[PDB]
Formats: sequence, C-alpha cells, structure tokens
Amino acid sequence: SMEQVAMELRLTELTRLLRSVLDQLQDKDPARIFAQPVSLKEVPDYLDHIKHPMDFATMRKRLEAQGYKNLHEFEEDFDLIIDNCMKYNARDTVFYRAAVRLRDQGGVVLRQARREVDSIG
Repeated sequence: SMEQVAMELRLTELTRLLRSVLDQLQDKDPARIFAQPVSLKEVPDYLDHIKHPMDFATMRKRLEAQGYKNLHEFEEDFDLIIDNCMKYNARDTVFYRAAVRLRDQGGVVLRQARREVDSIG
C-alpha cells in the first residue's frame, strides 16, 4: 500500500534523525568507555549485576535495522548505558564520572531532538 510506504519514509527519516543524535551522543564519550558492550570474558559476573546491558555499538545495530519506533525507545537505551554504569561502578571511579558527564552533556542534544521530532512530526 501507499500508506505503508509513507510510514516507511517517516521511520526512515526518524532513523536518519536518530543516527545524527547517536553520533552527537557518542562524541560526548571521547574515551570510548561506552562504545562496546561490557566484556563477559573480562567481567564474568556482569549479568548478576546488570540485567539489561547496553552500549553504543548495540544501539547502532538496532538503529540501522530501524528497530527504534520513536525517540522514547531510543532514550530508554541511552539511559541504560548511563544507569547501568552508575550502578556497577562506584562514585569515585573514572567510569561513573564518565557516565555523569555523558548524561549532563547528552541532555542538550536530547532536548533539541525531542523538539525536532515533535516539530517534523
């Protein structure tokens, strides 16, 4: 149908907007602390602590499969990266501090992305 195609064009445009957002969020992690999943070979107990692991490469695979229906689902995944880190790592660690900074700096980007998604529909 012609509707399904129109739908697919907007999903594709959302994917386009979210791709740009993801690149901007990832630029706020220059140390690449959140770039890849936490290694289960190197942290074998991780899943006893964190039930829903997330990282920027995993978000990217979902993104490119157009697996994000809306910005809310995307934000959920971003928030997991942050919140998982702030639970597993103590406050005085480079990792915890890196998450706080990504959260703070990320807020500006997500703020504008919400306006852009509402605005363009």
